[PDB]
Amino acid sequence: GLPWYRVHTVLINDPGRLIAAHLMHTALVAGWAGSMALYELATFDPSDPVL
Amino acid sequence: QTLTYDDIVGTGLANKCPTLDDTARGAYPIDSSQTYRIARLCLQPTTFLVKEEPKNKRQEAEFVPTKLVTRETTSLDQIQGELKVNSDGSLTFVEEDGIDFQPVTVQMAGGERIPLLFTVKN
Ligand code: CLA
Ligand code: CLA
Ligand code: CLA
Ligand code: CLA
Ligand SMILES: CCCCCCCCCCCCCCCC(=O)OC[C@H](COP(=O)(O)OC[C@@H](O)CO)OC(=O)CCCCCCCCCCCCCCC
Ligand SMILES: CC1=C(/C=C/C(C)=C/C=C/C(C)=C/C=C/C=C(C)/C=C/C=C(C)/C=C/C2=C(C)CCCC2(C)C)C(C)(C)CCC1
Repeated sequence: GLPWYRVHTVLINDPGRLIAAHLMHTALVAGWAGSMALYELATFDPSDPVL
Repeated sequence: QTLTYDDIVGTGLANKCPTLDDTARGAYPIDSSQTYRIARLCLQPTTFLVKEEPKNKRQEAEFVPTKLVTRETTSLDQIQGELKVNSDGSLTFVEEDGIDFQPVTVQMAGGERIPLLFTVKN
């Protein structure tokens, strides 16, 4: 069967599922951005932009 | 005019003090040989300002505006007391009684809630 390091080559001639993979990666990146900000908001002290 | 409870109820006007026409700029003469009294005193806060905690380095605290969260429950009213005429001529109001306190909670930026006893007791 395919080796572990080539699993994603099954997309090379499958434009739809290639789009589906790209969408999922875009979903994950935007979710990160959203989760990272929310964590930063929950931990940020805004009371002193000087020091 | 002469409004009734049923006119006011639920409108928010019960928390408002009465007002005077723009044309009431007369004067009330004070007869030193007379004794006077406040029959109704109404206070209606419109803004609540809280001093911020100037960090250790400080420089100067400010009075920061705040958001009211406890609704139209803020006014002092039906307050009574005698208006004395002092002999230097001044007037002194001495509160006797009335609805002279309201608990109020305002909110600062960041979400800190600041309760206070808004009051003129004594
Ligand atoms: C952007 C991410 C992404 C995307 C879109 C794909 C997409 C795909 N993979 Mg690939 N894959 C990925 C990441 C990704 N994979 C990773 C990271 C691995 C390493 C584990 C693999 C391993 C892998 C294999 C072994 C196979 C695929 C296969 C496939 C296809 C079908 C889906 C499947 O069975 O995979 C399912 C893949 C997963 C369920 C991996 C999910 C990983 C989880 C969600 C990580 C979460 C960890 C943990 C919960 C983190 C939380 C915090 C922690 C502190 C608790 C499709 C093209 C299959 C295929 O058709 O190829 C022949 C296949 O057999 N993938
Ligand atoms: C846009 C970036 C991009 C894309 C779309 C691909 C896509 C592909 N690569 Mg390439 N590659 C890239 C970047 C990229 N590569 C870079 C930067 C490197 C240098 C490290 C490589 C080195 C490389 C090698 C050496 C090989 C590929 C191979 C492949 C194919 C199979 C990969 C697979 O199934 O993974 C399967 C992977 C897993 C099941 C698990 C991997 C788990 C990794 C090690 C840790 C996970 C990190 C974590 C998820 C965080 C993500 C990283 C961060 C950057 C976001 C596929 C066509 C293979 C190929 O050509 O086959 C024909 C192959 O042999 N790639
Ligand atoms: C005029 C037509 C047109 C337009 C506007 C685009 C636009 C885009 N294509 Mg390209 N594409 C076209 C024709 C077009 N393409 C043709 C004719 C082909 C050959 C079939 C391709 C093949 C192709 C591939 C294979 C891939 C793209 C991808 C992308 C997107 C990458 C950026 C992204 O995901 O942003 C991030 C997304 C957002 C910020 C949100 C986007 C919301 C938009 C406005 C779409 C709303 C829904 C809409 C009705 C669906 C149709 C989308 C449209 C691309 C047809 C981008 C939206 C990549 C992709 O889909 O990545 C996920 C990708 O993998 N396209
Ligand atoms: C420009 C930015 C950018 C680019 C080019 C990529 C490119 C890629 N990402 Mg994405 N990613 C990005 C930003 C980006 N990412 C961001 C901002 C986030 C949110 C934090 C993610 C989250 C994300 C996830 C969750 C996943 C990807 C995956 C992938 C790979 C999918 C194709 C594949 O099979 O790779 C083939 C894989 C490789 C060539 C491996 C490359 C190894 C890279 C260079 C990192 C080096 C190893 C890593 C650091 C060791 C991990 C240690 C750690 C676990 C302790 C590709 C390498 C998917 C993936 O890796 O699937 C296996 C996947 O699961 N990315
Ligand atoms: C959300 C994030 C989730 C991330 C998922 C986690 C990462 C996923 C898996 C990564 C683990 C990779 C292990 C593959 C390992 C393994 O499969 O190797 C053997 C494998 C052989 O491949 P073949 O071409 O023979 O294919 C046979 C197939 O069955 C493989 O699928 O070679 C490779 O994978 C190439 C890279 C070799 C790498 C060899 C490293 C040698 C280590 C030994 C030395 C150790 C240190 C000792 C010296 C002090
Ligand atoms: C479904 C849906 C929804 C929801 C959504 C959500 C809920 C999402 C989420 C999402 C998210 C929440 C996302 C997340 C993401 C994350 C990630 C993606 C991350 C990753 C990371 C990584 C990749 C890392 C790596 C590393 C490590 C770990 C260590 C260090 C080094 C490095 C950095 C490499 C809505 C309602 C809208 C609509 C309807 C549908």
